[PDB]
Amino acid sequence: SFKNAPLLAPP
Amino acid sequence: FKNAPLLAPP
Amino acid sequence: LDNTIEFLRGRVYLGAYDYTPEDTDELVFFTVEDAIFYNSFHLDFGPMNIGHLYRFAVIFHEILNDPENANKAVVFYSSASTRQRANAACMLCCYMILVQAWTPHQVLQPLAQVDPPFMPFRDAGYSNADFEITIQDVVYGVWRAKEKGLIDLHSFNLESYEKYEHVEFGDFNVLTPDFIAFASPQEDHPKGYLATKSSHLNQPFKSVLNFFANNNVQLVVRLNSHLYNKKHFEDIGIQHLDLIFEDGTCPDLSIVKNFVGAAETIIKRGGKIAVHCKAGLGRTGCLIGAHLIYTYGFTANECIGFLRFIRPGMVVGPQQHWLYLHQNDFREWKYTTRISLKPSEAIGGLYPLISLEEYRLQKKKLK
Amino acid sequence: LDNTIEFLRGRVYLGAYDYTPEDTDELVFFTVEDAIFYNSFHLDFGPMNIGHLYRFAVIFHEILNDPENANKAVVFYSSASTRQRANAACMLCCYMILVQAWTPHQVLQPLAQVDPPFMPFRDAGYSNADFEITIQDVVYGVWRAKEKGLIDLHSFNLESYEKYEHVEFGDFNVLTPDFIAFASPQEDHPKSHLNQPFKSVLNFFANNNVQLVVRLNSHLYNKKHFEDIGIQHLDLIFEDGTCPDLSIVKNFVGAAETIIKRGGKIAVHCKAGLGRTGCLIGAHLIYTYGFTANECIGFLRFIRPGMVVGPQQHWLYLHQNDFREWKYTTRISLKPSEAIGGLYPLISLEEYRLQKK
Ligand SMILES: [Zn+2]
Ligand SMILES: [Zn+2]
Repeated sequence: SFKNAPLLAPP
Repeated sequence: FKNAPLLAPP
Repeated sequence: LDNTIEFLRGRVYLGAYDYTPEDTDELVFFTVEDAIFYNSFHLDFGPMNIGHLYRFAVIFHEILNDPENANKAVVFYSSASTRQRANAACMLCCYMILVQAWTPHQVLQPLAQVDPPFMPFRDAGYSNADFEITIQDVVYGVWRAKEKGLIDLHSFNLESYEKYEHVEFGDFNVLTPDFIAFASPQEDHPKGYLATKSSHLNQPFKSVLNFFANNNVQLVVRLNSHLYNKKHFEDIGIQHLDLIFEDGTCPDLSIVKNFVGAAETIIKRGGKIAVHCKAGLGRTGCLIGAHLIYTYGFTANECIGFLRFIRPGMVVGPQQHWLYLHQNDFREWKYTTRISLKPSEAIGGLYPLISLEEYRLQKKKLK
Repeated sequence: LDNTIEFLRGRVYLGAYDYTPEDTDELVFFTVEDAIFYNSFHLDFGPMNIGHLYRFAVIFHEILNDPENANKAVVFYSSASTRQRANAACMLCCYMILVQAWTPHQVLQPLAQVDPPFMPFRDAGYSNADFEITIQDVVYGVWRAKEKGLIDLHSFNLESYEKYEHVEFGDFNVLTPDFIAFASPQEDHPKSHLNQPFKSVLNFFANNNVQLVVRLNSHLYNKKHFEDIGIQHLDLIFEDGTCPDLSIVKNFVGAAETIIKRGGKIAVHCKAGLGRTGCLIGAHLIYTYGFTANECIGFLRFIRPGMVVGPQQHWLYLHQNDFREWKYTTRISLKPSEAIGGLYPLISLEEYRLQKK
């Protein structure tokens, strides 16, 4: 799972 | 605290 | 917006509203508070578990990936309840830890010093609360478990997770690659000998036995009074051990050392240990939690947070302060004990923890 | 009854009110918010320190002992802010721990799940907060420190405590029987010139069996003034706001063990005596007494507000197992080390094995 994950990198 | 009141746990 | 915490500037926000906000040209709002529910035992209210988190991540990703939201910030929100705000914040943090590889200090900065504060998490038992864990505890515990290879959201099976939690399928959770926690099976076992091949076991008991047979469970530890005959586990080659202590109490450290040694003996053979008390929460959490601290160096609060993230409600009442007060002991034992070279009848011929001096002596022939 | 927490039925209550409650024939109310104040470095707001707690106890006992209140419950209260409420509740818990010998679970039960919750405590630094300690952490830390003999209200000297906290008298606190934390002295050393805070520090150290001074920050004075009074001076410098390499911590712990074995005190300073100093003293307290990181931070701040700053909190949190278990994985060296001025460093079990064969 979670190849659908958008990139949300820490700031 | 010399005259410290007794406040024992319940 | 104002009642809102920034996680990623212009991209991810966490809000709390007692109304339904309307999407704007720049903002898309969503909540799961009305679809993904914490199933409280008593007055516990969270944190949301790994299955809920998986469901949240699916919903979050669908919104993130909808082209209509391509130039919108996403505002995940709850109602204004300090309990519901804590669940939402904790779940978003656990998402960032487990899906986006953030570290604890990164997910905790947006939450620190929020006014009004989040409600700390309490236990599932019936006494007045006297011990709390925070989002900080849960986040560090989930992150540490991920770093140790105990959680992997990318191979997580939501269908199996949600199925086996149900009473009718055995009320159990695989907690780690080594441990299962479950509620006691129950049966009316016929008292005499019978030559019949027919089964008298109910569906949850058969469900437990089939899963255990297929998932390399090699030891069942029973911590409560007898509600079933152990022969049903022994029939399929699974060792069964009683380490019983009274409901709602904390185990003597002699019980804990026997358990840790028994579990280590099985782990070293490559097997799983399945532990139950009546509910599979309090007494079971004492012993598995002690082993997790012994093995991986969790703090007590982290350990409780991690256990409850997988199986809500574990470690009840005074068992929380007990785990907190003995966590140094459990870590100590890595240095001050060894697995016994002589079996103990107290744990069915498995090897208990013994002192270094005892160990040194066991390698010689006493004269 | 409303917005009010029962500590002892018909006896002790903790309230939070935005109005001034009126005494009745059954109830007497008091707040100390106008008398006992926390001095914030930045956005830290608490917890209240041991001197505050001592003065709260004096006030509390005076009200309890007033004949007019003989048959009344006492309601200690704050305003409704979650920060003021956290300070009041934590101080009342610390009172019960230190004066009335309650245990942590006994003082925490009245506070659990209160709505709205108490504001968790943050550090004294300038970066955005990213680490919090709770009343539960502070209570457990103060209780453990009392159980280990590190806090003793019977011998506590309030006047000495409040005096030496002041910048003009050297900005220091005796933290435990072994340790003092202080801000760096400053001087212009000529190329009788010492200022009042430096002389005050030197006098106190000479009178209170300080045998080692450890400097963690860039030089702001000439160390000869400590050697002039027979005190060993050691630099273990690391940069402001950073966390010390474990090699520094092992050297520090061994130096401190060496002095403590001689019965002496170690005085540690960085620039402010808060962050870097808290890293090293905190590591030693965890090694010695088995505090959790959060308890250690709570105890340190109960004596000296503001200790352990920013990322140092997460550092202490992540290394607490290391420090505790050095009792098993390290030994004090048999050989003195020039890096700590002839004192004995912590070394690994294996090197100690070589030395001992
Ligand atoms: Zn049967
Ligand atoms: Zn000079």
